[PDB]
Order: sequence, then C-alpha cells, then structure tokens
Amino acid sequence: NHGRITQVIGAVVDVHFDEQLPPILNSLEVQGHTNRLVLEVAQHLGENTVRTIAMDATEGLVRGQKVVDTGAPIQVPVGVETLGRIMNVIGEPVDECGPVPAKKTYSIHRAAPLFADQSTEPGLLQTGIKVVDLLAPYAKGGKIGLFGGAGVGKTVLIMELINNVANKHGGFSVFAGVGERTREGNDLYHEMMTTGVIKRKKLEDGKFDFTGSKAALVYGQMNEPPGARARVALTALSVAEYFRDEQGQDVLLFIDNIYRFTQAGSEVSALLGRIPSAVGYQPTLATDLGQLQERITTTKKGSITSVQAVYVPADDLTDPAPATTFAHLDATTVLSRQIAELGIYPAVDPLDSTSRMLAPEIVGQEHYDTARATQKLLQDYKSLQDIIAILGMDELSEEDKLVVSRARKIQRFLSQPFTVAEVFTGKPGRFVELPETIKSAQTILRGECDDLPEMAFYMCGGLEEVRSKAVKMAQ
Amino acid sequence: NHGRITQVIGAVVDVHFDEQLPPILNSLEVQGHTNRLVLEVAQHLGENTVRTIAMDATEGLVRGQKVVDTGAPIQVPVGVETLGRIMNVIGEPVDECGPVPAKKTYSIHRAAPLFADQSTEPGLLQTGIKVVDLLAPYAKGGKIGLFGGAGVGKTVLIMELINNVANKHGGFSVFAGVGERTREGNDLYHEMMTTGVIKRKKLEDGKFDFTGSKAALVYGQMNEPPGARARVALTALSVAEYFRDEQGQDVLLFIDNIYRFTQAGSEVSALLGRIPSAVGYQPTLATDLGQLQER
Amino acid sequence: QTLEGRYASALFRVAKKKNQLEKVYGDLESVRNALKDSSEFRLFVDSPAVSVQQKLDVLRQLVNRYKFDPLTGNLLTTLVENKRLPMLARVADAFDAMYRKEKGEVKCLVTSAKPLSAQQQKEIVAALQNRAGTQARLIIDYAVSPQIMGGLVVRLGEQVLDFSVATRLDRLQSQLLAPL
Amino acid sequence: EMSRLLEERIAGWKTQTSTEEVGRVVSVGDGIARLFGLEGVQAGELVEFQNGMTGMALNLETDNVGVVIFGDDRSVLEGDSVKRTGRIVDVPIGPGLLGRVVDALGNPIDGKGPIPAKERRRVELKAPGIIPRKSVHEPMMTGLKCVDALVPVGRGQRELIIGDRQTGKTAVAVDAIINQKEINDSTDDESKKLYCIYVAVGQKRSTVAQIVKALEQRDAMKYTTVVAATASEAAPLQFLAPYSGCAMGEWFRDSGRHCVIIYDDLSKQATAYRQMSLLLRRPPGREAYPGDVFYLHSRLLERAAKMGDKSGGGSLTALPVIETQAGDVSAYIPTNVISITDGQIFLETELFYKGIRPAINVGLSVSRVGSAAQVKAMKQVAGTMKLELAQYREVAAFAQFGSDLDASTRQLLTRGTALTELLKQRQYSPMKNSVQVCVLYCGVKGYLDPLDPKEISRFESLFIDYINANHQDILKTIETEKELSEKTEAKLRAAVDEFVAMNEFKK
Amino acid sequence: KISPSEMSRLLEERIAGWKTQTSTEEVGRVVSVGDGIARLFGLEGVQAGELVEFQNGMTGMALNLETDNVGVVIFGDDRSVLEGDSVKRT
Amino acid sequence: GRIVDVPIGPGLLGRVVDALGNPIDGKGPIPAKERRRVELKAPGIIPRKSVHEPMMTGLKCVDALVPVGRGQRELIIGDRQTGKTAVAVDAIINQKEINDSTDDESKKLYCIYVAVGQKRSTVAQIVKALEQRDAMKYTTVVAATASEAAPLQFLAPYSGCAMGEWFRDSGRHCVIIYDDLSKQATAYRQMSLLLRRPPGREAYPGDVFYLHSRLLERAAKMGDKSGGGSLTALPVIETQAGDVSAYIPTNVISITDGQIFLETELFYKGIRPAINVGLSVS
Ligand SMILES: Nc1ncnc2c1ncn2[C@@H]1O[C@H](COP(=O)(O)OP(=O)(O)OP(=O)(O)O)[C@@H](O)[C@H]1O
Ligand SMILES: Nc1ncnc2c1ncn2[C@@H]1O[C@H](COP(=O)(O)OP(=O)(O)OP(=O)(O)O)[C@@H](O)[C@H]1O
Ligand SMILES: Nc1ncnc2c1ncn2[C@@H]1O[C@H](COP(=O)(O)OP(=O)(O)O)[C@@H](O)[C@H]1O
Repeated sequence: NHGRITQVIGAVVDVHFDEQLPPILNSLEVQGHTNRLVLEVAQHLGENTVRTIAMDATEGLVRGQKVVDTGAPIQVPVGVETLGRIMNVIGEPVDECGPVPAKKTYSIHRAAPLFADQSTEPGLLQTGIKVVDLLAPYAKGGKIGLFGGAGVGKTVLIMELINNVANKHGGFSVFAGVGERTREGNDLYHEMMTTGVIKRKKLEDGKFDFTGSKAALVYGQMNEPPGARARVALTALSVAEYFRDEQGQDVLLFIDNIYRFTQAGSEVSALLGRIPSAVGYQPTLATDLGQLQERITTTKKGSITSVQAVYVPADDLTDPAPATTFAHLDATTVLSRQIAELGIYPAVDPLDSTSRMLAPEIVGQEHYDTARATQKLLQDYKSLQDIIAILGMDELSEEDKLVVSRARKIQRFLSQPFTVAEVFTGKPGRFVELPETIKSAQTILRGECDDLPEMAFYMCGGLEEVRSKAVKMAQ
Repeated sequence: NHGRITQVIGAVVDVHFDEQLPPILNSLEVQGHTNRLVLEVAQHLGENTVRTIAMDATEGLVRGQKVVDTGAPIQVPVGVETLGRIMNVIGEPVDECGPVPAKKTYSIHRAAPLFADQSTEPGLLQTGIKVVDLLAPYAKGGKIGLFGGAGVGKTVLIMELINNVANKHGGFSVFAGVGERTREGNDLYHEMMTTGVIKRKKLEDGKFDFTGSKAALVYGQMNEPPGARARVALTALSVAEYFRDEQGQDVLLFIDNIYRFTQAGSEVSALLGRIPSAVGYQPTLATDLGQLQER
Repeated sequence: QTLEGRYASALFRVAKKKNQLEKVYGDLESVRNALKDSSEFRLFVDSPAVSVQQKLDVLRQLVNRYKFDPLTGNLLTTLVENKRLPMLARVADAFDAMYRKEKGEVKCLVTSAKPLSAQQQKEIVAALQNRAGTQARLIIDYAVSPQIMGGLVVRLGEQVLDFSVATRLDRLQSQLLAPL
Repeated sequence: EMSRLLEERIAGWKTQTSTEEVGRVVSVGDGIARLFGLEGVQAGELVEFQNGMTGMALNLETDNVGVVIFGDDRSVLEGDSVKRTGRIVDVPIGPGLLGRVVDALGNPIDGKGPIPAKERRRVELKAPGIIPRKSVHEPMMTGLKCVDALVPVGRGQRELIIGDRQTGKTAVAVDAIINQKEINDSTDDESKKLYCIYVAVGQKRSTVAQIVKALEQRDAMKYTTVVAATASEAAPLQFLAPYSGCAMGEWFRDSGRHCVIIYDDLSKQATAYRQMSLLLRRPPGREAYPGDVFYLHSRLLERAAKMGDKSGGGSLTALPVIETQAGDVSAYIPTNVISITDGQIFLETELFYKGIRPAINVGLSVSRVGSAAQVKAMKQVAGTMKLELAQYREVAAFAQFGSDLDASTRQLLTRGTALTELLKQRQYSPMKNSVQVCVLYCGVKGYLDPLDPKEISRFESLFIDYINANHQDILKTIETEKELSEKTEAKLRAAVDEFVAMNEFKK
Repeated sequence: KISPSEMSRLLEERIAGWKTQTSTEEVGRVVSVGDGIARLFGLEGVQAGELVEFQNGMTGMALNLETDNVGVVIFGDDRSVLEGDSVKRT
Repeated sequence: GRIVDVPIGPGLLGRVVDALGNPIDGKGPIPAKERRRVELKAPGIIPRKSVHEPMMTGLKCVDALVPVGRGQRELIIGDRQTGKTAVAVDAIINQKEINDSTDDESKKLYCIYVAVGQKRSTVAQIVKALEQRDAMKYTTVVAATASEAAPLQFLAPYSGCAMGEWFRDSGRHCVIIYDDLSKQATAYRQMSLLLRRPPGREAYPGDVFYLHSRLLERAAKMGDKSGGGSLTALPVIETQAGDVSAYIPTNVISITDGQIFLETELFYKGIRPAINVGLSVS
C-alpha cells in the first residue's frame, strides 16, 4: 500500500494512507530518498494516520514523499549463512563481503516461549575467573548480568569471557552491540578472524566463504538513531531463536549496553507524545524489557546462555532501569569504582554480586561454606570502615585486626590479570580453576597465609605464584 | 506603532497591534494612567500579538488600554552629565534633583565587541592598594569577585578604588544596585556626598549642580518588579560602554550583587512559562550571563 | 459536542426555525464545492497573512455576488471572530448528514457475486418492511467470506443483522461444543 | 472559478500561492520560530529569513514549520517572509580555513576577508563503519613528557581532557598545537603532516583572541583553524560549532590527511542542548538533561577515526575537553563521555595550587591504545617510568617514615620524586620526542636521584642545550630510527657523563 | 476546547443576527467555579486588582484578566456562585 | 456486559493460571462452575472476630518472636536476594504435614501464590520445588509475568483474593502470598500514564492507597455465623538501599499488622533467615 509523509519530528514520522492501513510493527520503505530508509509502525492516530520510527536519519525528507508498506515487519535472514558475518538491524550486511545468501528470513518481533516450554536445569560455566567461579557461579543456559558505570571493565570482562567460553564452547554464539564503540567492534571482528571464531576465505572473483565460523555479529552503535538502537537486540534474539528452535543447538548471546535499549525509548517517547515517568523514563519501562527478556530462556528444544552488560548512570544502582533488570537475571556481577580506584581488576563487588547457583544442592558444601565465610569476612571488614577512617587500626582488637588482614589479603587475591589486558598491563593472563580457587580461599581463611605480605596476592592467580612473589619480594 | 492591551497576568502583558509589529526587546509606553509604565517585548505569539515584561507594577491596568511603540529598546542617557546622578532601569532619575540633560542616549541591549575590536595584550590595573596589587593583581577589562558583607570596610574599599582610579587613570565609574535595600542606597549616596565621590552643589534658582564626580549610579530597587532587576546591569553596562567607546577611557563598574540578576531571570522565565532548569534557575542562564559579561 | 458539532447544531436549529432549511443547505453545499474546486479559497481561509477586515470584506462580497442567506454570513463572521474558519468544511459535513438522516437512510450490504433483479426486489422489500422507513437508498458489495447469504448493515449502528452462512455456522459449532 | 475576487480584493493574492519555497513567520520566541508554508522543505534544511538571518528547519508539522534561528530573536518578526536555500545545513571546508577564525557556519570574524569554498560538506553526517576504519598504530606528538610517555595519544583516537577550572586544559591544547610546527615545516608531505581545529564553546572572546595571538606569535596558524562560538553567541551556534569543526576535519580524514580537533568545552554544548530542549518544551531527565545527549555527543565523537588502506589512509583524532565540579566524575555527562572515549587525562586543583604544572594525574589518567601509540625508543623508557611511578604512588603513604624504612623504599621515593619533578614543564614550552627520550633516560638511569629536586629544572635546560649544540647527530639518529640501539644508548650515557662532569649542581 | 463566547446559547444569537452587545462593561456572567475561583465572560474594562460583587452579596478580586474571560478570587465559599450568576464591578 | 470476574473452587488446586483464570500448565481446562467478581467490597466491622489461631510458618524466629495468626496481614520487606520467596516457600512447605494428618477442611490451610513481574523460569523453578515435595495439591499459583501485559499484572492479586474469598466464606482457611507487590504499582503507573491520567509523587497516581486498601482489607477472620473462615495475607516488598522512607513501603507498612524486615548485612554475616527482630514486629 502507498502512503504519504505528512509530518516529521526527529526520529518520528507521521504517514497518511488512503485505502487501507498497515497494522502495528509493520515495515515501510521510503521511496523519494537517497538511502533505504525504513520505518516501523508504532501507533495509530485516526484520519487514516500512522506513526512510525525511522531506522536512519530524517534529514532530506519532505512532507509529501511516498512510502510503501511491505505488509510484514522487518525481516532478517537466518541460517548457517549468517554465521561469521555482521548484520545491521535491517539484516543488510556491513562487512563489505557480499550479500547474505540465506533461504529463510525471520521477523524481528516474535512472541516469547510459553510456560510449559521451559526447562530450568542447574548447570555451571567454566569462566576461568576466581570471583565468579567462587562467589557468583554462572549458569549454563541462564542469564548473566554485568552491572557497571563507565570505565570499570565491562567490555574487557566480556572479551575475557568470550576468550574463555566461546572458543571452548563448540556450539554457536551471537554478539550484539547496542551503542558500543565501533573501534572495539572492529577489534572483536579482527580478534575473531585471528582466533578462528570467524573463518573468512576470499574465493576468486571477490566472493567469500565464511564456512567454519561459530559467531554471528549484530551492531547498532552510538552513530545510530534510537529507532536503530532499540531494535538490534530483537534481531540478535531472532538469530539465536532460529538456532535454539530449529537447529536445536545451545547458543551463547553476548550483549553490550542493553541500557541503550531503554535510553532510546527515553529519547523517543517524548516525541511519540507520552508522559514521562520519574526520571524521564517510559511508563513501558518494564514491559518493553520483559518482552525482550522472556525470549531469552532455556527450553526443551535448545538453550540460550546470555551475558548482558548493564550501564549504571551516575553510578546509581537505584535507577528504575537496573532496578527492573535485577529481577530478570539468574546471575549477577556488580563492578565498582571504589574498588577499581584501588587498582583491583576485575573490580567485582562480591557483596552486591550474587547468584542462584550457589546453594549446596548445586555447588558442594565446601564451596558453599567457603563462599559464605568469605562473604562474612568481607562484611565484618566493611563494618569497620568508619571507625578505621576516623580513629585507625590501632583502636581495634586483635580479632578485628586479623579480620582486616585476611579481608585485605582476600581482596587482593580476588584479582586476576586477563589475556586481553596484556596490551596495557603487560603481564600474561592467568586462567584459574575452581578447586584451586577453593583451596586457596580455604587456606587464606584458616590462616595458612597470614605470614605472607599483602602485596604478594596482587595479580597472581593461585597461591604458588603468591608464595614465589613473596619469596622474590623478601629480597 | 500603536496597540492595545489584551490581557494582564501579573508582570506579563500581552499586546495586540494592527500592523507592523514591534521587534523583540523594543519598548512600549502605556497611555491612560499615572506612574509611566514601560513594557519590554520578549516574545511573539501570533494573531499580531506580542508578550511583554513590565518594568513597574500592573495594578490599575485595563484591557483595550492604548500602548505606543517607541521603536527601540530601553534607551538610557549617557554623557558626563550622568556623573554623580542616580538613574532607574528606564533612565529616569530617582534622586529628586532634576532631569538628566544629556545630549545622547544608548540602548541597554548592545552587541558585545567583535573579535577584531579586542585587545590581545592583557595588563594590570594600578589600584593603589598593597594587598590587592601584590597578591591579587587586578586586570584591565577584567571581572573581580568580591565575597564580603558588612562590618569589613567594603563601602570604603569601593570609594577608595573609585577615587584612586579616577585620580590616576582618569577614568569614570558606575555603580549598579541589583535589588538592593533602599536604606542601603540612601546610606551609600550620603557616604559618597560626604567623601567627595559626588559633588552636589546647590544653585541660586534652586536647581543642583552635579560638578566633577567620579561615579554614576543606577539603582533597581527591591520594590521594582522582575525585569528591572534584570535590565539594570545592562543599563549600567551601556552607561559604561559610552565612556569606553567614545570618550576612550578605562572605567569601572561595581555590581552590588550578581545573584539577584539570576533571581530576576528565573522569575521572568517562570512568568513567561519556560520550564525551569536543575535547581529552578532558567534555561537561559549561561546565555544571559554571557550576553552581560562579554561586554 | 465538538466545535463543528456546535456550529452545525446552531445552524441546523436556526435555519429550521426562521430562514429556511433548503436555503442554508444549498449555501453550505455551494461553499464546500467552491472550497474543493477553487483551491485558492481554501488557502485564503487557512492563511494568517489575511487580515480580519480583508476576510470579512471578501466574505461579504461573496455574500452579495452569490445566492446567500444572512444566517450563513453570520456563521462566517462568528467563525472569523473566533478563529474557526478552517472548520467550514467540517461544519458543512455536519449540516449535510443531519438532513439526509432526517429524510432517509443509506445502508451497506454484501453478497457473494451479482444477484438477480428478482431477489434484489425481494431483499429491498423485505428490508423495507423491516425498517418501516419509507426512504432507503442502499449499497451493494461483494465479500465472499459470508458464503452467498445476504449480509448487510442498515446504517444506524445498533442494528447489524448478520444473516450469513459462515457466521451462523461457526456460532452454532461453538455453541454445540458445549459440555453435555 | 472565483480567483478574480481574491485578486481584486486582497491586492497581492496571486503571489502568496507558492508556499512550497517561500513561507511566512507566525510566532517567535526562545530561539524558536513557527512558519506557515514551505511544504517542500527538507528536514535539517538551511533557511534564510528576511534580514539575512539564518536557521534550520528542525520540525515539519502538518501545517506549521518549526525553525531554529542561528542568532538572536530580534532580526526576525512575525509577518516576515522566509525562503528556501534548497540545501541542508552546510559549511565550507578545505585549505583556506587554515589560519582563520570562523563562526559555526564558516563566516569569518577576524576582519580579513571572505573564505574560499569547497562543495560545502554537510554538518550532521553519519560516521564511518567497521571495514574502512583501522586500528591506531602511530602517535600524535603532543610535546608533554608525561603525556607522550605514560598517556600516549594516537592518530585516530578520542581522548578526553577532564578537570576543574584553572587546571591547564587550554594550556595542554595549545602545547599540543604548538608542537606540530616543526613536524609540519620539516616534512612538506601532507600524508605525515597533522593539521588541527580548535573549537571554542562558551569561551571568553578575550581568551580566544589571546590564544590566536599566541599562535600567530609562534607561527602555529599555518596548519590550524579556529571555530568560535562564545558565551554571547546563541545556543544553536554553540550546539553547532563542534559539528562544523568535525566537518572541517572530515576533509582531511577523507583526503588522506591527518588532523586533530580540540573541543575546548562540551559541557557548554550540552547546556545549550538542554536549553533548546527546555525551550522546546521537551521533558527533562537527570540533571534536567534530555535523553538525546548521549546521541548528541556520540554523533560528533564517533567521526574521529583512522581511515584504512583503501579509504586513503587519513586520520582524525579528537581531544574533547570537560570541566567538572569539585572533581566529581560520577556525574552524568563525564560518565556519558567516558563511555564514548578511549582514554582519559585528568587534571587537579590540588596539584595546580601546589605547583605541579601540567597538573596531569597518572593514576586516574589512562589510555586504551597505550604502547601502540608510542615509538620503541619511548616505549623502552616510559615503561620503566610508569612502573617506578606506580611503585612511588603505592609507597608514598609512608614517606614520612623514610628514615625508619629500608634503603629500597627510600630509593623508590627518591626516584619517584625526581620523576615527578622531571615531568614538570613551562607554559608554551613543548619538547621534541628525542629530547623527551633523552630527558627520561637521564631520569630513569638514576642520574637525578642524588641531584637536588629544585636543580632538576636548570639541569634539564642545560642538558637540552647541550644535546641541541653537540649531539644533534644523536637527536637525528633517534628521530630516524625511532629506537634506542646499544650504540646510541652508549653515546647518550657518554654525553650524560660528560654533562655531569662539566656541570656543577647542588648534589 | 471551547471559549465562553462559543457556547450554544450565544451562538444562537450570533447566528440569528442578534446584536445585543449593549450589555455594559460593568456586568458579566459567571462561567466556571471552583476552590475559591470564578471565571467570567465580559467586564472588558475591569482593572486588575479591582473589586467585583456577585448577586448574593459576596465580593471578590479580579486578578487574571484574559482575552476571552476574567479570573476572580472569592472572599468566601463557592456555594453561592453558579451558572452564569451576574457579576458587577464596584 | 460482564464485569471482570474469575472462576473459584477446588479446581484451581494443583493448577497454574494467568490473571484471568486461563490455565498455562498445559494439562486440561479449569473445572470450576462458580465465578466471582474481581473487584469487590471487603467485609465490614460486624462479620469479623479477633485473631486467636496461629499460622505455623515453619521457621523459628518467626514462630517465636514475630508470630502470625489466621486473619492477619504481615509484611515481608527487605532488599533483593534476601530470602523473601524462600520464607514464603517454607511457609507453604510446613503445611503439608498439617494437611495430610487430617481430613477436616476447617483445619487444612490452602495456599495461593501470586507472582507479579516474575520470570517464567523462576515460576517454573518454584513449581518444581513444590512438586518435588508434594506441595501443590493444596496450593495454586497466579503468574502475571513481565511479558504478560500491564492489566494482567494489575489484576493478578485481585484474582488471587477472589480465589481466596471462596475459602474465607466457605468456612475454610487460606493464605495468599503477593510476590513483587511493587510491580502492581508499576503497572498502575504505566496504565494511568498511557491513559493520560496525571501523576503524583514518584510519578505514581494518588489512588495507590485505594489500590492497596481494597486488596488488603479482603484479608479477614470471619465470625462463627459466617462460617469461621480466614484469609491471611503476607505481602512482599523490595526496598532500594534499605530506604523505607519511600511512598509504597510507607503505605504498606502503615496498612499492615506487623513487619518482617530482612537485611543483607545480616544475610552475609551468617544469619539466614536474615530477620531483624528489632524492627520486625507483630
Ligand atoms: N604549565 C603552566 N605553567 C605556567 N603557568 C600555567 C601553566 N598552566 C597553566 N598556567 C596558568 O593557569 C591559568 C589558566 O590557564 P588556562 O587558560 O590554560 O586554564 P583553563 O583550563 O583554560 O581554565 P578555564 O577554561 O576554566 O578558563 C593561567 O593563568 C596559566 O598561566
Ligand atoms: N535459609 C537460607 N539458607 C540458605 N540460603 C538462603 C536462605 N534463604 C535465602 N537464601 C538465599 O537467598 C537468595 C534469594 O532467594 P529468594 O528466592 O528468596 O529471593 P528474594 O529474597 O525473593 O529476592 P528477589 O526475588 O528480588 O531475587 C538465594 O540465593 C537463597 O539461596
Ligand atoms: N584486566 C584489567 N586490568 C587492569 N586494568 C583494566 C583491566 N580491564 C580494564 N581496565 C581498565 O578498564 C577500563 C576500561 O574498561 P571498559 O569496560 O572497556 O570501559 P566501559 O565500562 O566504559 O565500557 C580501562 O582503563 C582499562 O585500563
């Protein structure tokens, strides 16, 4: 069906059809325009008028331009041909390697799996990181959250988890970028073409062969409108639902800055005519997120493991967006600036961090008791911060001084040099197994490492490195 | 032009013209009541209607009351005749000593100096005070904060700076009172007349002779509505730009408080209906402060 | 209710009382046609560059130069005084609907394909004895979901008599799937 | 049908019909205007009012048109006629702006004549993508020791200068500008030359004039252009000027040249956007800033890029500047820009009141690129310097007990204090890279530990003159090889020994 | 969104050519009431800060003069004022 | 023409249903013949009596220091991940012995778990934990999750109270656990803001008190003439940074017969359940 543009306000477009209207979520193509401008219907207003959100910039549009209804929502290709390839929200590849020769296309918008078609089985992940392997175990086939401000190491943590999981996964995987730096996007593309996660081969006649790849890529970045940022996660979720529904495989799904999915709505609703909520957020802040998260779930057909990075504006964890997001996660990891300023990396706060896979019926009883003892120790050390700041450690008793010593020691022991940090840290990376972490924590709690210094635990992995470093520091 | 009032909402007067609307910031004089009322245009609305902020009170105003357009913004008189005098935002004197017989008039809304007409060589200002010239050296064309109330010798510091800059640099000065206490204004005027900063010599016929002084005064009183406390610093600033541009002098300009300028701006924005910013302040705060301070 | 509704009710009332109905009806129809044919009268109405005095002068010159009542001129002077001249079209439509509803309804109606003069006569006479409204100007249509049985809507909103095949069939089925 | 009546009565009716390219003002206020007409106007289009003023067709409603005026609302009246220019908001680019102060729209203000014109690149363009982009693999010589050593700036980077007022941001910017003079004059090849753009937003005009005077003094306007949007200038112009500078730099980026833009105030751009939004009745948010501030800044900063081999190979760095309030970096705008940038240079009022200038902290300053934006000669030294400074920062908590502490700790404190006193520099006095390498070699080879702190100034100066008089061969060999081989290292140690012999110091 | 002049008792006069605008600048009709406020149509000529008087003896101050109505604040309770009650100046 | 209503009966026991009584277990329809209106008038002053029977929670600190009766309305307030659902699930699990060791419906305690805003994975985990212990033959569940629309989230607790009034009126007893009672207020805010109704403070409307009062005043202990039934209530609230000076926590504390505070400092010190028995009262 043909239609006319009547009004344009930033990332919003009002269209007028004569004969027959399109339903909501349907896609429309603008004709008198340089590029392929696509509009997604959002509302109906009367007078055969329709409101839409543009997947690109509106500079150049005219009141009178012509629009064509595709009759269906946005359609992204699916198959094993999307593997080893980048794809924007409208499915168009931006890898400059040719088109996507996929048979079938899926809709960006799909209803979530039902209640009966869910399977909550407790598994674990081998991340190689001590803090999460000990105190916040990650759930195979569940959702994981990395909450943090700006400059605390979310992207670095995600790159480390990619290196330590996806390469050792075998199944498929997807990476979505919602307002992330194009630099790090290109860096991930090149690190994947290096490590073999993406296997590009230049056939003659300029063709390409991505056969052998094990990771798809979807990128809607900061250089994109809100309409082109609030619809990328849905594309990635369609790409993963194809795998875990038809192919039956277990997939990974890394997402970078899901917060933008809300920020876009916040800089769109005002133009859509909606009343703002507390901090300018939407009234639909909970449903627009739940309709995204309920598509992420293990089922009887396959499994989605998910790793979402959640921005925290102004370092405020009481914001409505993270507050709502906390309810949807199976595992959590809250990074802190107070802990990053101490040079500890990963700067994970093990008290705000939590999980559901820490119970003794999932991890053993020695693991459970070690984790709970560590939490008790760190809380007892937190409780003395005020009196230490005012008066000093000399006021404390000897039990409290022992607690403070072991708490600082286990803080410095819960730090790890990653492999991707070698470029600006120099020191090589340290994968750390779980029984080694547990033995080390047990010994540090018992008191078999009180003789050692405090700076001997900094960036050492296990305890053999700590003891060698204490030896070398004795000189 | 000639227009009519259409509604009155406190200090916000909406006016209708039949043809050739006045520009924004132009002045309008109300006709048909005492206590001459002047309205500064601020916004066009359609239907040949404009919105204006009043410099005085609006009690006793009527719809359909006639209004004249002066054809230019508030125009203050300038000259060496404005020395030793007091003036309100609309240039009128409030010292009960006669009218200002100046040969000139300047608008209070003037464009700042361009990029070409600006001195790249900074230079100190020789005040005559030791702690000042040693540890906090002043500058020409500069702006100096003065954090201090009473019981400290601030009025005397002001008068000494005025006298020394007039003796040495030959420059005149201006004092702007932005929403000041009236008894404080009276005290400052009498202290100037005592210390010789002002020379008010009676004449035989009964007039006054404001002979060689060193400071003009521009007062926007607390009893005045918002819009005067906001266009007083601009009045004094035009009075000083007269000496800077034409006479070619290095002059001074004292401001009794710069926070009341902002109070008045916020008030005016609330009356005009602008959505307030973080802490209630207007959204045109830095812009208006720059329009002021870049001159 | 709405603004155009208000002016249309006022005009229908006064023109039924004093001047006449048909005069003001023809006047509104002529104005609407000139608005949709001239293509510059519309801009004259919408533009704000036109002063109120030029507006009233051109409106009075249209009054004199065309067959025109005083009621419509007062309507136009009111709409100009209140900045409601663009609502002339809407007002005219509101005036149009009431009179034809007072006299005789137009109704929609659907079949499968072309029926015959015989059953067309039967349909119209049956719907006429059902209405007991002496004037009926109908519509024919073709939608084949209701298989062939003649479905329709006699246009008053609260009577959509769904004489169809598939609809009765599905309703019956959903009824007889009841328990016991 | 009846048009004769309107033509007769209105006396000028036939001309007001073509509302597709000409319109009429209806309302004015708060930098916004409403027009009736202009049905064929594009969004973002440039619009020309009656009295020469200009604007941007921002909103296209069903009947009215909402326009933003690049000026004050006194040259625009209700009733005024409005035309279409027929083109999106655009600014001139190319060679011809170099050495020129200009407004947001390429209009000059220094009073020296008009500016030539290329095809007038647009303003709110889209950034590049992933394939034509390239990683950063070469430096941008700033001329500051601490920066070039510990916080290296690349060629294709986006690094933020964040710190409270009166801390030396404009000073860092202008040293970064002045250091490029020798590199540009010595080359005569635009593939290696680095141009620059300086964008002033909400800045005092006298300060801008002084900056321009100091650059004309030091011959640093052959390869720079300046874009001024000061406090008196309107808010749309402050919102623009950064985009105009980035459009001026896109010419070098796409033409294979290299460049660097310095937005000396982005908080003022954000304040002006908040202003325009609140005056457009939009709903405020956190600190009253709307939600389109992240997009506003990222549109601009994502254009700074290193083009690849097939897109010419050019580059465009970016040094945005931010003022904080009491050192708070947990605010909204600092975090919004830290989530966009690839690094951080922090500046303190404590260090600036004590006397350490440039007051560049080093525990908070970071750089994602890092060693890849250094030369090997400077790598070999700045690595050790960073390590020793980290050690000194760690063990400075117990410096008052230096007598109670071991000789190792006291040696660490001495070396760290020497380095801290060696990172100091004067205003408008940069340093070449070879000179920096020599000085940091002297510092990290213990030649300053016994020497008194206060002497290190004159020490450094004398040494510089020495190696600029005798060991020019060393300087050119370092600038050429970009490496400290064992031969040049031994030559340099010999020169340092000869200098400590021939010169007397306090220790 | 309707003005007091556009109600369907006045438009029955305007459409009917009635020109009984001889109702002076002294008298107006109440249009709305609530919470100690009244809103009148007429009194084109009333001053801001002026006293007005209702049918039932009460009095009020006219504060918000407008293009289509007049805003009045009441020195009492709103149970006395209703439905086009006449208001006259003092 | 029907006002919004839901089925009631023992056909809901063992089943999982949405806000409107439509089942989602995937096994069979809902065998219930009698319906009941969702929004109803609470019972007045006369058809009530004092609280004299205990509600065995299974915990120790609760059953000793913060006791709960049959007819009470006790709030469970704390931070995220503190043991709120676990408290409620233990309250549910303790009843299977009491119910197996009798056939007196006047003594059996049936249970209703309304889950607002939860995810289906969590609800499935809860159903699994209950089936693993045979704790579903006397419970029902009402899942209005996040994908489920705002009106269903808004209606689910009233549907639960409607299902519980059958027990309350028919001489039997009942307990109802509203989980994430703040998502109800979120949904009401959402609805009123998309219906263009004007907000109050924290962008909520003013009818939040009349949103919770209607709901919690349906919990009651009836007299010996109205059967002798009971409906106990155990609402749940998540605070942020322990801020109980907020609006919704304040309202619900001000309209309940007690409090059970839960803290993270006590949850990590080793006290689990982390009940603060100073602030907690009954
Ligand atoms: N390395 C330095 N050596 C000597 N003086 C310095 C140095 N750095 C700054 N100064 C002085 O600090 C003052 C401010 O200079 P500058 O304009 O660079 O600050 P800024 O960061 O631009 O602050 P703002 O933008 O708020 O005005 C100047 O008086 C300058 O002389
Ligand atoms: N008595 C207990 N013993 C051991 N672990 C417990 C105990 N109580 C709670 N936990 C743990 O508290 C965590 C949260 O469990 P629960 O389902 O009660 O969440 P909640 O308190 O309802 O908060 P939210 O629903 O917001 O996540 C779980 O990790 C649980 O294992
Ligand atoms: N393993 C690490 N070790 C030491 N420092 C790190 C490590 N990871 C990150 N940092 C620091 O984290 C900062 C960037 O983290 P990142 O997550 O990319 O930022 P953002 O959260 O804004 O996306 C850098 O300063 C980097 O030096």
